[PDB]
Amino acid sequence: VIVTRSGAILPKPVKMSFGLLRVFSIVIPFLYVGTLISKNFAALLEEH
Amino acid sequence: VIVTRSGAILPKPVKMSFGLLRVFSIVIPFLYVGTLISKNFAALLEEHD
Amino acid sequence: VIVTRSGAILPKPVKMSFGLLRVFSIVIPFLYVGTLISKNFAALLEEHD
Amino acid sequence: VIVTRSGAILPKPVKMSFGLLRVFSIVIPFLYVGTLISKNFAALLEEHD
Amino acid sequence: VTVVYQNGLPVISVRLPSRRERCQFTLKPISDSVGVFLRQLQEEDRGIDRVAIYSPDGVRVAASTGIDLLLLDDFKLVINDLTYHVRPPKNDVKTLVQQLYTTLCIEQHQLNKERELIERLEDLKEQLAPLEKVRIEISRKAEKRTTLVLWGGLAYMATQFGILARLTWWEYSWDIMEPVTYFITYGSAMAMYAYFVMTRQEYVYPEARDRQYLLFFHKGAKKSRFDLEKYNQLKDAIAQAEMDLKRLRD
Amino acid sequence: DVTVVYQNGLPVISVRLPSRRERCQFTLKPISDSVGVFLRQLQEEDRGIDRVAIYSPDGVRVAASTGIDLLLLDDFKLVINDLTYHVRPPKRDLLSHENAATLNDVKTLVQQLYTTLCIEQHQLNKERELIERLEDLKEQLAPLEKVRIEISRKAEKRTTLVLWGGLAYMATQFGILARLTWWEYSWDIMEPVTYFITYGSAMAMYAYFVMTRQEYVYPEARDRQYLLFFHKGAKKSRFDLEKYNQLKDAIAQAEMDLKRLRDPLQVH
Amino acid sequence: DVTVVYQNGLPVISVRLPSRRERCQFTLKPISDSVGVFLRQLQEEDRGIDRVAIYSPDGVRVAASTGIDLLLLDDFKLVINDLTYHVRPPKRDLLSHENAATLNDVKTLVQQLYTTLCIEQHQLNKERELIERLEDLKEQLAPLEKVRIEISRKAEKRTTLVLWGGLAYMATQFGILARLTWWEYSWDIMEPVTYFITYGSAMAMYAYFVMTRQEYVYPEARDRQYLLFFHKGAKKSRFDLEKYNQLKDAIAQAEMDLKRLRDPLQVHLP
Amino acid sequence: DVTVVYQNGLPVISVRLPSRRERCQFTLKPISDSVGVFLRQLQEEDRGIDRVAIYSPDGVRVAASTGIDLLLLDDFKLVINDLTYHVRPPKRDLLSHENAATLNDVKTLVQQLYTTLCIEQHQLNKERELIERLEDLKEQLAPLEKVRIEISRKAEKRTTLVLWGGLAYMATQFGILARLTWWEYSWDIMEPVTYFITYGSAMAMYAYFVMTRQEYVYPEARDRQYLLFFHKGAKKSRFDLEKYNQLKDAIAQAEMDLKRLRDPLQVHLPLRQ
Amino acid sequence: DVTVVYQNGLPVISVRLPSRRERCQFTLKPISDSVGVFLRQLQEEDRGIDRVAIYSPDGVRVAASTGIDLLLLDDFKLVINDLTYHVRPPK
Amino acid sequence: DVTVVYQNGLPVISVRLPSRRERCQFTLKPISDSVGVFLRQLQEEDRGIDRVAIYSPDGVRVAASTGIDLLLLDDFKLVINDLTYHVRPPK
Amino acid sequence: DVTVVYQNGLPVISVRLPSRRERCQFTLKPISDSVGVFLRQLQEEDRGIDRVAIYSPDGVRVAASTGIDLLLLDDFKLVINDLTYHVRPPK
Amino acid sequence: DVTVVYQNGLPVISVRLPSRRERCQFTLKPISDSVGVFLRQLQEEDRGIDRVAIYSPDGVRVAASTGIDLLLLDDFKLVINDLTYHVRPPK
Ligand SMILES: [Ca+2]
Repeated sequence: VIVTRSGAILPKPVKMSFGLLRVFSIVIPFLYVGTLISKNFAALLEEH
Repeated sequence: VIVTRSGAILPKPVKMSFGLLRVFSIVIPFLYVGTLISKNFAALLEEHD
Repeated sequence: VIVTRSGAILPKPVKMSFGLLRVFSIVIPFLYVGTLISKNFAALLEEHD
Repeated sequence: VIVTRSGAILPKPVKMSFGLLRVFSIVIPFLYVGTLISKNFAALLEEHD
Repeated sequence: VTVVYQNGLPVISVRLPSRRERCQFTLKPISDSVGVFLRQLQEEDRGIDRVAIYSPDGVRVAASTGIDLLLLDDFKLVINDLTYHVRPPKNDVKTLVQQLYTTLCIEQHQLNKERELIERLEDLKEQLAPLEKVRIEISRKAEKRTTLVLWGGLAYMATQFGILARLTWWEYSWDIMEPVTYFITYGSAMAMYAYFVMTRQEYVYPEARDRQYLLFFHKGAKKSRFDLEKYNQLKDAIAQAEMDLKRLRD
Repeated sequence: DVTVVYQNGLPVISVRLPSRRERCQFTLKPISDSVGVFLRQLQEEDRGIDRVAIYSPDGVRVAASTGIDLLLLDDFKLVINDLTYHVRPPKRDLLSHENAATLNDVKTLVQQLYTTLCIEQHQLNKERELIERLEDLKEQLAPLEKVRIEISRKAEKRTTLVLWGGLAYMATQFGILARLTWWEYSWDIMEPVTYFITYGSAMAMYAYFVMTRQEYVYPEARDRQYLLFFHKGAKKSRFDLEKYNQLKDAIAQAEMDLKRLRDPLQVH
Repeated sequence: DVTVVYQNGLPVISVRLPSRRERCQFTLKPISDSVGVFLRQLQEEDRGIDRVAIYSPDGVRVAASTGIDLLLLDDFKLVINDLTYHVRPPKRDLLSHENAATLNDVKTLVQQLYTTLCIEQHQLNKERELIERLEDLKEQLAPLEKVRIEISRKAEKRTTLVLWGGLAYMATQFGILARLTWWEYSWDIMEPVTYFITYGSAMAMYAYFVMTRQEYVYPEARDRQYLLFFHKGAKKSRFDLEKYNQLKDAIAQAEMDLKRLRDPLQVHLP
Repeated sequence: DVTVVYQNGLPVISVRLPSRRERCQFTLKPISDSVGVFLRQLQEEDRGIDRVAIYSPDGVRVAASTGIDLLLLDDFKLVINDLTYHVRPPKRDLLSHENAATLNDVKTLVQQLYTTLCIEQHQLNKERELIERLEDLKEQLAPLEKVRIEISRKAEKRTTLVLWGGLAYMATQFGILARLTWWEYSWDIMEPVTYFITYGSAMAMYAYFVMTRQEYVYPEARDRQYLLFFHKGAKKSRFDLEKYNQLKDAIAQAEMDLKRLRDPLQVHLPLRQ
Repeated sequence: DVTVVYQNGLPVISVRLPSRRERCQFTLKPISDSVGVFLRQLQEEDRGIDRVAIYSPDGVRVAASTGIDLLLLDDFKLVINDLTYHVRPPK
Repeated sequence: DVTVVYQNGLPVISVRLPSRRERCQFTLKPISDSVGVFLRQLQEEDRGIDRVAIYSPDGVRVAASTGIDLLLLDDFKLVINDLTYHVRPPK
Repeated sequence: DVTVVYQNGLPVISVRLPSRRERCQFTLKPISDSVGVFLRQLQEEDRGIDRVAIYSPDGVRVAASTGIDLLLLDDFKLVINDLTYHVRPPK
Repeated sequence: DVTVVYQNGLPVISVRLPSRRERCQFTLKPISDSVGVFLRQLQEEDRGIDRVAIYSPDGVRVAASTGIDLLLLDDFKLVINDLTYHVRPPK
């Protein structure tokens, strides 16, 4: 799994370009827009 | 996964004909059966104990 | 995979030695011993303080 | 998994030298680190607030 | 007597007259003969007044023939007076000159096949390219539409956290939203079972995206009129030619 | 006299043994036997030979390491006890010491022998016999396919009835607690019932490991249940279930032998 | 009279014997047994037999290494003590004279051409060439072996540090969450924190799938870490890994070809 | 006067012998032959030779297992009983740079023509020898299986008992929380213990991966424990096991060879390797 | 036909042996030789015969150390492989 | 041809063996030697002879225990391999 | 050449063995030693020889059981591998 | 320096052993023993020597089968690996 059948070494694994910031700069605005609609819905639930 | 060992493309994976409505129409009536079977068991259990 | 490469049919899988009626009678006595030792401990730490 | 393709028996797999000592000698001091790292946390957050 | 070689060895078992003992013997088909069979027979017991094995034609078979040469036919086993019948479980020059004729017509035939296979491997790669130019763009559209499903499922994962996070710390406490947070988990279990029963495939992450990729590819293959039945025929016929040209080398 | 003539692909050497004064013939393999094996095989046949040896025609003894094939190229002198026999019957008529002139007689002989023995008809006869077997095997299975399909079409329906019944079980078990614990009842009673149902599922998924000797996954259980409905359902219809997977494993080998015969790389 | 009957695809020879006026049958395979094994068996079966011979239709003696199927072409005389039995097995050969001389003329000429210019020595020379090439490539692997094994023990040590640092993280959370539900807070305060940690973990195991195109299985997220540390170390250690990879791939092909050539079923070498 | 002559691409040495006072000629194979059995052959040709030796005229003694082509270039010294000779081979030319573009293909063609004619009466011989060897290995196997079945009757039984014991643990842990939350103490005080039991299970599943490189899948655990119990019991019964698995591999190799030999003997199609 | 002829004061038995279908004559020295020597000179001379014994009073096997002087005074039925030869001695 | 001539009190037998075509002589000690030893000094002097026998009354075989001097009084036939020599020793 | 010396009655024979060309001499007890003992000592001291025989009247062959006390009366040829030494004895 | 003593009616050979420096003695019955039997004994007693030979009549070599009792009539150069013992036996 690290070596091939012939004992050779597997190639270098692929990584996506500049990726940790690409997965980190999506969660935060989608964590604020999961927080804003909480109050937007709850303050109408506490009226109707 | 998507490409065969020669280089071709796999055929379409078969979906069920009238797929989602069977799930959506077995979940709802047995949810109502579990709705009825709870209260009409509690009506037996609350008054005899 | 239930059909092999030659189109044939895999052999029969077997249930073991009336397993349904002995799993059912091995899950109960250890549960009885468990509730016994739990009551023993919940009284013994009250006697030990 | 027991037998090979031939019918021969697979050799005895390796067991780690001093393994079960090395797991507890890392669990226990870091349980104490996780104890001391948050006994001094609530007192600090009560002192500041 | 009886012959069974389900053990790999034909188990014969005979009793002498007036014995109580039904002795069983192990005899090989390849390195055992009649001779040491009778010697292993007659070192055991005492009823060796006579011993013989006749043919079913009555004539004695010689005591140095093979066991697989013996039990392929019947035989009358004869000890001192008693008879045991046994029921055991029951162009080569033309092929040589064919091999010797096809030995001469390989060095010309492989050369007659190699240039033809290079010709077809060039014509199919000429065929492939105006399909490949369309297929790369359709695959790019399917790639983008699959990537917008992956990062969009991440959005639902990150939005459910916020809607469960504002209530249970500002407005609705945990003791009257804990039943909601249990049943979202149980509804997440029922959906993972319904995806199994509705598609006949286990819900794992690297297979579900390569399920949605093939849906987002075969919706776009017809809507841009990509004749896929041509493409998976050319891609088969190139690699099948290449596996043959690999075999012509060694 | 001592002679040697080629019979059946091999040289046959005749010799005159001293005791009983009777001739013998020796059929000796040229590529494997040395000239020591032949001189042992002489003394086996007549034990009254004390000295037996082979001389090169110019003196020197051809020693017992060389091959018969190396020794039948040129003549030699056999010496038995006291007598001599200079034997030159090998008669190597090839006078070329050239490659192509000797190789292009072989294609003449083989191409003559290809036409005299009607072998291309034999090749087409074998290629006919293979499909003649395969169409017998395709017809033994053909009436009995229509009960295997009959059993499969029922076991499929029973497996589908198991699967949607399980989804209905979860759809009912959701609804019981959903009806109780929000408004019909308390929440703080239905929390340990929830925890113990979630632990009893983990207990039953281990009991399924014990009673089956495999792991509980979704597509590795319905296939077991389909096969267990197939064999029970085929007990009742009694269609020689071993004959089906005995016939498939012969058609799947004649079908491969036809592909390996018709291989366009080698002329068969 | 001595009889020979073909049974089962084999011969069966029934002989009258001198020491007991009876008959016995001998069964023997024409492809392995010779004349000197048949007469040895006939010498073994009875004792009073003291001279055995097989002659030709002429007076000449067939020797004791002739194959049986090179003897069952014509009729032949069998000599036992002082009698002379005459045996005629059935002529079944089905191959005409020019059709048995042409293939003979092929065989003798092929054998002379095989002997004339020592083809078996050139044959052994190829195996010599392969067994030298294989060793000269295995010797070139030997400088790269130490250079590989140092960066390999470095990467194994670093991934062992990573694996145990996972478990230290797994424990230092269990300490924090056990102090603060029981000593200087209660469970009514630290109840949702455990839920959001066990949900953030389930979301980080999805972010791991979004970054690298695989799931978070425990060995599958170990092999990747080890091999990526291997390449980021072996770049800075500065050995050309392509010369390792190509040569190590060539070893297992230049040995598999040698095993194909030394196949004891498929005669190439003596 | 001892001469080395190249006949038919082979060295032929003419040596004078003391007993019969006659020259004998040896046809030495260059590549597949050594000096140490060249001297054995020279001793087989004449019993009268007491000692025979050979060396380079500046070294001490050339040793055995030396190929003939190393020896066959220097003018080297030969020593028979009380006599000494010093012989010189001839230099060998090479025409193969241009003239043998045909000849290197002629050799490979005539070798194919030989292995076409040879293999029919070889396949049957190797098949009969192989089916004799297979039955030899079966007969040698048949007593040794008894100790293995004796061990595997017990090392299986302990694994079955530890599976049922794990199920008993999983039942008792269900019981001792049920009695302690529905009869004696609250749920809302035995809830964090209920949480940490699941968390400690999730941590022990990780420590199992750190100890041995396994995922802890349920059939991947008992089939690791079975081998530990088996090699534990193999010390107990003092069973010899390397002969056992070597003998099983020797049977499987013969089965693979018979499966390959089924094709040319019955179908008369080519063989694979 | 097993015959005993006195010549040079000694018996010369003539026995028919079944390997070569021809006769064979002996020379017995009755004072020195016993029955066992005469029985050894049959399995030595012809190795085809394998069972041989002597029945003088028509009933029993005669002992293997009887002298020929203590044998020739009556008949002795001689058994070869399955053949029985009744003999008569000269007197 | 096989001849017997007395030399110094011992008979000398001149036989022509068939392996080499030479003549060979044998000096016998007629009292202590039997025919079973004279038939063994032929097969080791020449290993090429495999069946050698002696026929004294010109019809029947003589077994290999008869003394040499009983054979030398009357003429006989010596058979070697396939040749039958008709000998006649003198008085 | 071969020399035979009567040393106090005991004959001593000096023969040149052809393996290593130095002479060897043999001493014989003329009653207990026969031709088969002397030729075995020739083949047993030197092992390079593989045919040896003794031809007394220059025509025929002496056997392997003649005593040397009968051979030393007259002159006899002695052959070794390809050599024929004619030795003349003292009388 | 070799001094041989006759003892109990048989010679006793005293050999200077040149590898391990001692002087050993034997006991020889030269019928079932011989010269080569004695030459085996010097390699067996002193296993440090390898070359041994006996040149008796001042010219030539003795066989490995002559008895010492037959060798008593002449002197013998008993030679070991690189030495010489030019001794005369007792009479
Ligand atoms: Ca809770």
